[PDB]
Amino acid sequence: SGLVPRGSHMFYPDPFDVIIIGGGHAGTEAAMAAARMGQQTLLLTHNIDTLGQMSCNPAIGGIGKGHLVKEVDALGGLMAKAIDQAGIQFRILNASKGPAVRATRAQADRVLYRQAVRTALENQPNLMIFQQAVEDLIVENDRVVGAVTQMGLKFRAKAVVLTVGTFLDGKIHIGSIPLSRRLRELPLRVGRLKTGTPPRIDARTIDFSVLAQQHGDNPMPVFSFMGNASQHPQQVPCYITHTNEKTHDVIRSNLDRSPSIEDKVMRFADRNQHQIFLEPEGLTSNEIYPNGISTSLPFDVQMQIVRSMQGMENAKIVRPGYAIEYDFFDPRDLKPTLESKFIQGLFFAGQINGTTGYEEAAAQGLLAGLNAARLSADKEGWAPARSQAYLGVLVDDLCTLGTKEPYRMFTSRAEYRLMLREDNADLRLTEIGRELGLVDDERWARFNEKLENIERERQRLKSTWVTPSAEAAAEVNAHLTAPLSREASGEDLLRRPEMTYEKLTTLTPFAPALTDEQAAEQVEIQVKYEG
Amino acid sequence: HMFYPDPFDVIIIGGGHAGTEAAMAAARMGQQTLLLTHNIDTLGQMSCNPAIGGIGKGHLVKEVDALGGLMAKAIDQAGIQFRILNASKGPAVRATRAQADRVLYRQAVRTALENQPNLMIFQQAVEDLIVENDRVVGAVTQMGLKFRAKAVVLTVGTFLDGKIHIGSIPLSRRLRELPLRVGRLKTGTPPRIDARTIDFSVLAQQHGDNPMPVFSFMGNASQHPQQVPCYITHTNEKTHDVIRSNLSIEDKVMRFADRNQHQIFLEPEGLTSNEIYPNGISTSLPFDVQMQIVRSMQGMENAKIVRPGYAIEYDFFDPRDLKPTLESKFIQGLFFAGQINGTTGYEEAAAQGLLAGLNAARLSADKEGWAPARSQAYLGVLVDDLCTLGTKEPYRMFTSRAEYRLMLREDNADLRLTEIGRELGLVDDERWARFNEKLENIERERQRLKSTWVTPSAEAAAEVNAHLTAPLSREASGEDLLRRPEMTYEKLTTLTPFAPALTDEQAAEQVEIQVKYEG
Repeated sequence: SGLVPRGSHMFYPDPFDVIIIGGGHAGTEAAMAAARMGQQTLLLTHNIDTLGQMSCNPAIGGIGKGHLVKEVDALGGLMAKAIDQAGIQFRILNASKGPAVRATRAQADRVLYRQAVRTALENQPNLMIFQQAVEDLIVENDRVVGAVTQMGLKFRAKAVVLTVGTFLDGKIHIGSIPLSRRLRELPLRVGRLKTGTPPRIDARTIDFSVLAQQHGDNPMPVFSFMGNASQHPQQVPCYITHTNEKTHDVIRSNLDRSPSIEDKVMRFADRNQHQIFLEPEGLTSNEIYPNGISTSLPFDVQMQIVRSMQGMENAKIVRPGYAIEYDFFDPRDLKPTLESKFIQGLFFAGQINGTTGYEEAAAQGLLAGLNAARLSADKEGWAPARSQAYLGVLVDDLCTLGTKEPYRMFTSRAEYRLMLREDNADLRLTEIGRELGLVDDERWARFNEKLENIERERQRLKSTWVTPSAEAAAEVNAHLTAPLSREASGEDLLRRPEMTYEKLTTLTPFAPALTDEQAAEQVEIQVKYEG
Repeated sequence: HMFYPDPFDVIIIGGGHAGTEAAMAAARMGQQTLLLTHNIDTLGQMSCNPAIGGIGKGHLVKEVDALGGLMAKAIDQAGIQFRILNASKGPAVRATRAQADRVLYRQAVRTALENQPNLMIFQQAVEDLIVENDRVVGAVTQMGLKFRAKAVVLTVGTFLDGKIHIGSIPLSRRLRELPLRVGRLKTGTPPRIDARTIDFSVLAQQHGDNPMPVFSFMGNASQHPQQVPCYITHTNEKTHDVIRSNLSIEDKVMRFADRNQHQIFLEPEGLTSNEIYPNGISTSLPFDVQMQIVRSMQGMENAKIVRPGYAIEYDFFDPRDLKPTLESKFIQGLFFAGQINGTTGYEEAAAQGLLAGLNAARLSADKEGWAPARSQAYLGVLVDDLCTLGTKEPYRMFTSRAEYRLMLREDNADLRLTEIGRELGLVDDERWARFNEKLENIERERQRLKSTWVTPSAEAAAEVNAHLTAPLSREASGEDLLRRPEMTYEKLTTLTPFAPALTDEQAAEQVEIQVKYEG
């Protein structure tokens, strides 16, 4: 018979304020954002068991990236808390260089990270998670009004965040869906992205005894303003090997066979051996992610590339490497709230916009979910200012230029920032966050206790003096470049290049030190860098 | 197209429950083994409810363990409720069953595979076999990489033609061109429910036994993680109303009287999961009917679905075209185990996986296979039945036919199979050492009971005829105060004329069983 029963081809009975399509990094922050603001939120994901998935290397943070994580955290997000649970090496980069430039980086255990994300989303009041791919949007008068799933089930919403998924495209490389059509038939400008993965290596087949180790910092960094280091699981080293000329010849013999290792070899000298960090995939995994050798070269070349390297002579590949190509849409077609200029109610976040980092995606997801929730409650959207946050710089660049600011530019431009350090993201953002509905009560309480600790200690330092012949003056002068010939406050002395907060508050007139270490640090930075 | 640099003795295709035991078996026998799976992160997946064991199933798991396999050890690590069924019914019929934590179970399985000497895992989909002279000689992956082997175990994969419902590989074509007989199997999963949306306060709880059972002969209870209850709700009049109109639970209401409330067990997907598996309402049914069935039940009026129920259809593979070793009659060196043979149970798959893997490894060492006998093991029952009938024995038949089996018990799978596993290279020193120890404690204890007596004219025969059921007639050996009901081992070995009570709980538990059922 010609009977098509279309029996799941129905409206869900309950409407939402916000629907999130996709559960990558962006959809995760968007869902958690809209829901913690109290809006009824739906998270549509094709696979609940891949929530928390990292597409490339298992790490979070570094230069620029770490900044975005701190900001996501300042605004009530999840990424920093998740990596505090899943993090298996923690390092501060540029630790001797001054605050605008320092960056936190952590290796993640893939399994702990999935668990941290999944369990956080499952316990989010106002959030329903539903496992389905999206077939299409429901649009009426240039306004989104809902989403249709593959199975035919339709959901009503006032606002929709589009993230990542099957509509984008996806073509795997080694060597249809009404949503794609709908978006293509708008004046949207399509690009192509070409991500890649290295082969994953079985750890039992690597000889680590010949390779250098790299440990995390001691004491351990914490990514979240709310964490402490006792939340971290067991810590492990990464080991290091290098590309050599044999590696480069293999690559060059195979260019015929289609941030690659091959692109790096074509563009670099030979005398420049590329560093390969053998990143553990987790504590309960024998797999290694060799950071530096992504290719779309065939498996046999990959094995030759691997076996040419020190320590790797007898190594075996567990998961082959490959390249992925996806469509994205030029983000200049978005408002700075991340709303589409073509469909009202529709917000774009993450790779849909042409970005690839986890952090860049989480920052956009937070913003998009915030503004979707705001629109569902008939409020105007928030667009962070360039001067307020790296999240502001990012979104501004996307909307104006179509593209993120390169990481190469980061060091140069940090000089004219410094108010945008990782370490003050809360002082820059937790207050707006609370007005927006993004900051919960634990964070609000701790933030204000910190804000008061800094004020109180600054005031104490401005009003505590040593006179140059006080009984305590010889103790003080011993820690000076030159003995005082005049009265100095705690703040006068702390502005001295040779003085630290920790040394100051060890001295009789200025003891005791603040026990709130985050406050202490911020007291020191404000004093030194007021100049 | 490219050849892999190193050749294998054995290739296992598919990492389901069959592939898992097949890979562990060949590899622990010392053969170089490849496991090809489409996804390493789904190793240890459970396609239906999150449980292991039960009637027949638990017998099979105990046999897997006796032969040095993984399934019993994995559920000991991941099991969040343990119960003995038919505990009051005598040993042939007693079965261990455990609810499983899905995440803990996958970890236990991936982790054991990743640390198995002689095994390489490789994430790729298979494209085809390599056949020369009606002999398998290797396999081709979808990216074009070719592996060489003397024996291949086929299990599960894209070649099986899986089509999902809510209301073409060269390997497919090759197998069809053989005179192999093809069937379609439809399996079903219920909707998965959000535990935050269910009122558990109005529902009865089911807890596991105390002390806790252990699946592995090599295990202890302190290996188990945190234990939790399942909750019971019930199908009702409103429920049968709903399945009526819109016409698994739908083929079980319209095949037995509506004067019956079906118990629905709310099974936890794990300790770190808010999802609930409602055992008893699987469906090919559409989502609308899924919501009405769910919401129509005590506890569940406000319940929300996280993952919709669906059905999948698969091809198998009439196993009447297999030898009792699980070798294909049409391609030499090719073994079939698990869902390819039309079985859906995890335990049935593991059992067949172990056999297919041992026989593929044997073939690769130019040795003869082992085809287990009906009277040896439930594994032999299952294979006999697949080979002869093309289907396993229906579970409703388990209980009658046990009368004719009696030596096939959970508790004695090691007695029946560990020496055989040893000889085949499947049993390790640690297990072999303990097995012989236990075997010895059983020997001495039945010796030191055929030769420890009591006469009516004896001092402690007054404390002995006191706890006894009938009046103490003539004289007796120690093998007699247990060979009669009411009188148990724990009771008997406290009474002073017999009071070195045996230190080995397992061997003691086996002395009781051995005497009390000898006649």
